[PDB]
Amino acid sequence: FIDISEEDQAAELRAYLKSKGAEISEENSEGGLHVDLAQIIEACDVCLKEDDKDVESVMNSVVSLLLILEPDKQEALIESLCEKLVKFREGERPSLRLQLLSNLFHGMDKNTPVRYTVYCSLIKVAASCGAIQYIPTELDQVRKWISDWNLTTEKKHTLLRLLYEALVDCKKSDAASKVMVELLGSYTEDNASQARVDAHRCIVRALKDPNAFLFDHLLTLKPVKFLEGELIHDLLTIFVSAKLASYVKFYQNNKDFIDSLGLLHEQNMAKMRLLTFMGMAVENKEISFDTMQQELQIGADDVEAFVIDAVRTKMVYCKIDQTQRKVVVSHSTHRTFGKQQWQQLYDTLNAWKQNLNKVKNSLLS
Amino acid sequence: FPGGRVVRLHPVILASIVDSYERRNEGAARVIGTLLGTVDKHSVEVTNCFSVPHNESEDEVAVDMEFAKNMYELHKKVSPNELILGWYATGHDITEHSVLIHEYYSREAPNPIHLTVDTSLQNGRMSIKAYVSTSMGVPGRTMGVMFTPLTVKYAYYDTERIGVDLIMKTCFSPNRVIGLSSDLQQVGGASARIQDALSTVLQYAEDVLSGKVSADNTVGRFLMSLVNQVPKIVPDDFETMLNSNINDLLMVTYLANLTQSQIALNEKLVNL
Amino acid sequence: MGDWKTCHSFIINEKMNGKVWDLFPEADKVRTMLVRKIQEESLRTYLFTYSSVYDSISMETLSDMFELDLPTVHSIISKMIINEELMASLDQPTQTVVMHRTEPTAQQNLALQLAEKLGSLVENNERVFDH
Amino acid sequence: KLCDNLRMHLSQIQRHHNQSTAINLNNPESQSMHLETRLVQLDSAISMELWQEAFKAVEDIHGLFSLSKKPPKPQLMANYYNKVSTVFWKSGNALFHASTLHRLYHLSREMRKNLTQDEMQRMSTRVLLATLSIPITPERTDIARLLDMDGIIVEKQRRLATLLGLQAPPTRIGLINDMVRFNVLQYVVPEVKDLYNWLEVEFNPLKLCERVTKVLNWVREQPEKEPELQQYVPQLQSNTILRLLQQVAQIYQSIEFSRLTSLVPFVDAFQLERAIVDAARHCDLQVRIDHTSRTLSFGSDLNYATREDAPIGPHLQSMPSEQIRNQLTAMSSVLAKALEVIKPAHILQEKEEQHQLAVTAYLKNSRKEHQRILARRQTIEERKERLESLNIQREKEELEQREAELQKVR
Amino acid sequence: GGSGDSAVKQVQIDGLVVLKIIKHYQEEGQGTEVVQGVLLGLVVEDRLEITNCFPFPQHTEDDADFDEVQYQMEMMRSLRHVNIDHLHVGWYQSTYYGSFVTRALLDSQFSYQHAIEESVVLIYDPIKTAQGSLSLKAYRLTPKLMEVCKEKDFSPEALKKANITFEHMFEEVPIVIKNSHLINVLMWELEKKSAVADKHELLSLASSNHLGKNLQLLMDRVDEMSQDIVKYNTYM
Repeated sequence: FIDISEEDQAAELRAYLKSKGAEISEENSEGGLHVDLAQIIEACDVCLKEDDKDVESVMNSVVSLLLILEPDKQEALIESLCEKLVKFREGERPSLRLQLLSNLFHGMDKNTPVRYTVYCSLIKVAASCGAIQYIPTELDQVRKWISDWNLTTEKKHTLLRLLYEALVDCKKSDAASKVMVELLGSYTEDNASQARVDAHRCIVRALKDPNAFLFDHLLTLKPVKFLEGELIHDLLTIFVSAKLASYVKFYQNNKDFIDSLGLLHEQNMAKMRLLTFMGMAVENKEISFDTMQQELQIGADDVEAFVIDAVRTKMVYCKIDQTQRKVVVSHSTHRTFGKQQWQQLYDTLNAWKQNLNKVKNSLLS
Repeated sequence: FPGGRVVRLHPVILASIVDSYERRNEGAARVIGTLLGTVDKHSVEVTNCFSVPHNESEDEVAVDMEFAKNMYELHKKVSPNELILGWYATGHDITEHSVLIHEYYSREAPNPIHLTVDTSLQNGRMSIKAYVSTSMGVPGRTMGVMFTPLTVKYAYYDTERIGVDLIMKTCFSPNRVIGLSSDLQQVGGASARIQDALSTVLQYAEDVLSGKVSADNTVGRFLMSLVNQVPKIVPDDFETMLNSNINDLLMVTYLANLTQSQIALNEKLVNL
Repeated sequence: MGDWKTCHSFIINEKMNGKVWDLFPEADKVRTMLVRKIQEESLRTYLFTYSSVYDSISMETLSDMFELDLPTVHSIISKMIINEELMASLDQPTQTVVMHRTEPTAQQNLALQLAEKLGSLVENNERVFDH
Repeated sequence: KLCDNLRMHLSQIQRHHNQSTAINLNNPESQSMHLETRLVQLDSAISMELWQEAFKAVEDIHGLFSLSKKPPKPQLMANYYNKVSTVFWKSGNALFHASTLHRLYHLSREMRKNLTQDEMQRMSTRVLLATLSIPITPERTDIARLLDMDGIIVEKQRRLATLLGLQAPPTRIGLINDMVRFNVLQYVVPEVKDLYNWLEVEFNPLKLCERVTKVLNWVREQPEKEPELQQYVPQLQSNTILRLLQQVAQIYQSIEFSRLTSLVPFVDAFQLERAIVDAARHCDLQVRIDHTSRTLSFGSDLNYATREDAPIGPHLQSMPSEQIRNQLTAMSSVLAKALEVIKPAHILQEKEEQHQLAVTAYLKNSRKEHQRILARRQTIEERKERLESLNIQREKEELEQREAELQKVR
Repeated sequence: GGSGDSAVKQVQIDGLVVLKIIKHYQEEGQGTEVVQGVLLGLVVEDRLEITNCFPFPQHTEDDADFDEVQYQMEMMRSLRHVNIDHLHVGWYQSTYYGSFVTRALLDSQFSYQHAIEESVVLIYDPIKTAQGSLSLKAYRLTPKLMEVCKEKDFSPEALKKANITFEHMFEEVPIVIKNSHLINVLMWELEKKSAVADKHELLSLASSNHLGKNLQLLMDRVDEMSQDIVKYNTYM
């Protein structure tokens, strides 16, 4: 590799760079020069012809990155040479190309293949190192502009079905689902038939991962209002067992994916955190010690055991007493209207509070 | 993964830019300097800088790197934390003259961490644009570069960010240092007000047709994140502790008013 | 530390190591005299140091803890209440000491009344010498 | 005589009649005199004096190692002089042991790199020797010494740690985290690693002494696991309870102490409940133990000034509840009321996009000020370089003016 | 308007000065009274507008030994290269106390003000004064004391100087009041955080909610005060 602070004239310059690369890159290095400047063909001679024995060429391919964007059609040719990156199965110097381009600098995230081709690349190029960095780079653009052509977002959803597991993760996986199902739920893949298998995956996401607290992230904004609850889905499989807290309530709700998963140990997690919360939010933020013995169908210090799990959950959060007042405020399991009514209570309660009290404040201010 | 991805800053960098840009050394638009800081394995921690007298022109680039050693001589004497990470200049981005400012910094040659201070009249134009140079091969002329973009963030000492937010309110309108805790109460009532102004409309959001979607079980939790702090749930022995803690710290305030006098009663008798 | 037992390791064995205990024929009594002088008084430093949060103090536990019988303990705890003048309710039929000192942040109010009372004295002494 | 020898070490060097250390002359003179210090100290000696004869030996000969191009094998002896002292500073001063056991391990870990020690059973067991004893620094018991100026003592606790090269004496938890962040915690023979991972992370107020005591008794198996370690166990089991009691104090507000007798399976009960107070009497947590029926409440908040914290900094993990102090309720009205204001709102988003433009009006004025300071303060940049710099020189010239005026009427 | 006694104006410290102070805030010297620099201003309308100031690095490992003047001679060279000359119109510290006038530093303040009477001496206060009012104290020393010079002396020139009765505190000037248009781009950094990269503004609001919850914001100050009250009063 040599300079690109030369005359520009970069295709003739990259031709002098392709002569250093592969011999098949070299035969169409200067053979691309006799015909034209050739912003496609000589520019495809990096895109077609391989990084010869190693990916040490990438300095010249960063030139071949930006040469097929501004003088030529950008995402037509950059869709090639990024599948060469996955094909060598290396993730460092391929990522040097993908970092230089990624979006909105050196090539203008349109209408998004500029993210997407680089986004599809570095998901396949890097397993869980560079593939993470484009997710907030998506998400900071998601709340500004998701790809309005939904198929790129569906292709991103295809990746958010892939990077759901192309990341070797469980909650970044679920975060990749929470980039997916958020954009699934609001506006992409509607296509309710596509929203079948996504909500079928959300049944997996709620019982393989029991961290919906029961169905509460699926009752927070819109996995229940878009992904239909009792449809072909039967997404309310989890939510029927989310309040009833015994084996028969799980096992008969257990379809043969869940009845063969199996659901036997997230049960008493779920039996806990509902009877914790629906003990707590009902009986009422100070519940008795022998009540949870009757709630959780257990003995004395096992109630004392599960409160430690429940305070570490921070669904309930205060100091506990040994003989009464077991589970307490910070309310993480779903209180669908009762916390909304409490939202309707507290915004009335704060209105009487802070307005009276800022007057008490501005007296001493 | 290739190293240069993110630069973390403070406005003390933007202080040292703009104080050397708004006393200016006659550098009407181009005020150029040398950033100093450290890196961490993918990230860059720039925490202070200073402007060397530069002159970037066609095709003159003046970099008094000996003074950028001498400023580094002074700053390493002051603060042993920072290393010369590059050169900062004002707007705008990639130039063939920066290729010269590469070379004066490539005389030193640590990793190329640039800071272009986009002197723009806009909002989306970022006031500090950071770049690492890619390809970055170049055994041929000076330094042929493409700038991989670097994102600018603020993560360093936090009461400086309490300080600069007071400075940004001093930027807004001073806001001198007189009332601060009493003024915090009105700020505490101001954040209280938009909370009530939003979430009662979030009551109204679902009450009109179909709002309070991202507020059903988030703002119900966002208010729960407050009421776990204040008020405690509603215990009356808590208030009895509180009214004791009224009468505790008021008695502390009472004896502070007593020691207000008795300090003077030794002071003013010996000044008859 | 308020532990009586730990003093006995540091004194009795070491004065036998240095033969200092080995000097009297009465020294077994003198040790046994100083057994209780360690037991009764480290019970006080047990009460003196842990004083703000002790608001109910046993007499059944302290008779078992510091190995001290009740007519000593009644001679301890009454003189812990009477002679030290600690605000302390006592029910010797119930064998219960109830103290409630109130307060440790107002100990700084005591620490400032340590300061400002000196303020009034030398202010008065400023006029005492000068007149 | 050891003071005499140290002087007839020093004054003989202070002769400097053809004598150096770098020929390894004074480095065995060290090795003799260091032994002369360290043996009598351990055997039977006053500790205040001969350890200064050791510390003045170790410090000067650290400079003589610095003179003689640091020899790592007398530094391995200095490591052993530390390793001697790690026994002694578990006998004499834990903050020195905070210095020396951290100096024990890394100066050995240097020799794991320098000498390439193939002691993969021992080095995996000297690291657990380096983890467990290293944090345990309880509350001081010295009430007179606080009146007798503790800051002089901690200075000497600092100063002879500056001698060893670990200048500030490190704490309980952050000194563990030195050994944790360094990858030798991975290299622990994994029972202690698990014994740590009960004591550190799996943090359950009723279910902690049940899982450590099995592994505490594991490392009580003495004959090969470094008999330093077996004295480190009950003082770790002492630090187990202080790790435990606050975790009981900050999930539970009133444990039943008759249950807490059973729910804490400590070896003793009377020395347990005494060490319960021996925490709380020295202000480590809130207990009500001399209730006559043997209960033990904690309270929330009700004592929340210093005594719950041991003494201002906790030893447990963040299971504590929301407590309230000075300007909580004001600053919770600042953030947790603005917690709905920045992200989910549009009410700030319409106000601060306005402010995004309200600055941009001033920023359009700022470019007018980018030319106005260019117009004004450039002229100030030259004039304040000259005119007001003469006014400092006026204060230097008027001083010369008053001198000649005073030299006229005398 | 902002004059004191016949030579001195108030100080006007814009925020771009302030940030370089809080680069060396209460660090590189935490329990060590770093004289954090000399206030290099300029004499303009009613106000000593500080332009840039340089933190003086005393030999700070656990103490403070006076370092090179060649530092100060090169910082005045570094500042003359790009900005205003060394018009030191004060000196400033913070430095580990709430509102204290250090007697030996007051003597360093006295001969400073005998040399340049146009001087106020800044005592910065971060949140270690528990916030807390008057976080910026540009305390100058009494010109009636600058009259009877030198200095305050112990048995002679103490009856003589206090029958004149020079004041003991005098003229803590109001410091920052105005948009001085050095403001310009840190105002423009405020609108961006305001704007959609607003993660850094709430973190400073997050610094409120935890400053009040668990710190002895009153008690640890008062315990340092009750320390300072029971000692310094009885010695007088």
